[PDB]
Amino acid sequence: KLHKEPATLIKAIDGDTIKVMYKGQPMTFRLLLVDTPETKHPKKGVEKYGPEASAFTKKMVENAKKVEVEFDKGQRTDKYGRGLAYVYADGKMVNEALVRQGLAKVAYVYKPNNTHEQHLRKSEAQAKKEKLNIWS
Repeated sequence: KLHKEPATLIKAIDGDTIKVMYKGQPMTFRLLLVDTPETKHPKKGVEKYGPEASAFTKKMVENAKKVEVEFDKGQRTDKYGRGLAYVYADGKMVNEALVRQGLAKVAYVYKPNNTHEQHLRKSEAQAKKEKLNIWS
């Protein structure tokens, strides 16, 4: 069973990446299962809806009373030292909010870090149907 652990927001970095204090140490977290358009894309730089996805993640985490992180069943860090987690702001999953708003696509998925995959897929299908943002 996954469980939520508290974290304290330091800085929102991009639509898909936030820096937090976790267990008394600053740590970067990459949001599991979502791909946002980036403003800090390695080759490309600033993509369309990049600034909007970024502002959405920022406002959601900055205005929250409680930020929590939830690790999945598999690897907890990627090759860059980033935590891989579902992030919650006052009980609402940020990863899902992004997908629901048409500001992220569901990523290519890596077993066993796929626990909320079907939940996210359902939100993406609704955003497609409503033709939001990325899907407009």
